[PDB]
Amino acid sequence: MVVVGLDVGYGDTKVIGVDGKRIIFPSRWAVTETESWKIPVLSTDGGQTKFIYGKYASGNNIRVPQGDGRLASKEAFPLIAAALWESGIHNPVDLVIGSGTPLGTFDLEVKAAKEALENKVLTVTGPEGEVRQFNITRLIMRPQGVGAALYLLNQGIIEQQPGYGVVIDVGSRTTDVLTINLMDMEPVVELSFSLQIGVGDAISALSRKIAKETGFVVPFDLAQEALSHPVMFRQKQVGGPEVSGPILEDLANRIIENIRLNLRGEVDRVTSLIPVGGGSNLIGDRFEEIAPGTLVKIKPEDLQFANALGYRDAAERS
Repeated sequence: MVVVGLDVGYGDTKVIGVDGKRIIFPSRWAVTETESWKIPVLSTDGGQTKFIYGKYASGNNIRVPQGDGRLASKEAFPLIAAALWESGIHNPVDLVIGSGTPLGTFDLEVKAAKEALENKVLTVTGPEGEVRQFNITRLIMRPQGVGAALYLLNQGIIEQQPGYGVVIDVGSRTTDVLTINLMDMEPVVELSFSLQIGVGDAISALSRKIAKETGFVVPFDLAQEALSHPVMFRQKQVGGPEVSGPILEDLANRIIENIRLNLRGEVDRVTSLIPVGGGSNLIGDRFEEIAPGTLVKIKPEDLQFANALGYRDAAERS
């Protein structure tokens, strides 16, 4: 009855709610033993266990997903609860959730997700002891990358034709490459794959470089900032584009080389190259060299949300 799009990324969790409102928050949570409920405290078991999530999850013992689209995992469950809480959708609300997961283990993760989530009543307790209840009636799933391609098609940004779309999703830990046949919008399994490299490799490389030069061990979140602009750490300015530039080009070069090897001659069928994910803000333009003239640049208002918008579209059309 209420349809929502949900995308639980390794990095960030995105929600498409009612009337096109969007939510995004960091895929992070931490258990709290406070008796308390700006900083919401939630529980899915009536207070036996409580947690804080998003930008407030702090300290030690922060929990994060093992990867993108791991909706059946223990690490994902508090984030799913938090997503539904943040949506503000309220009543026991009957939901259809449109979501997705990487193609390589699509059938396995879809089966697990349905078992974990479908026909379950989720009861979330929050501030002031308020309870919100959600009846998950149906979970509709599409491969990561297909969500984005379907959204772009619906928006008129790409068009069905002979040839392939290649969606390159640069995340923190992995790069998910989904090749789609534009004749029917179906994935080409032989040309779709997951590279174990992402922005975190650039962040680690910049951290090592800072440490080698200054002795400082910069926190991860600060090093990520230092990719785009110089930062202060222990009363010294470190990083920024002069330093991050060559490391980011190296990341791009490795992805491009691996895509070329995997696509081989089929690159000649590529008519649209579609960089998505957080990493594409940093290096997306570089992917044009795989197939000059085919680059589709997603509006910034949409890069982090493109899959979630497609997932929601697919559930609606159910």
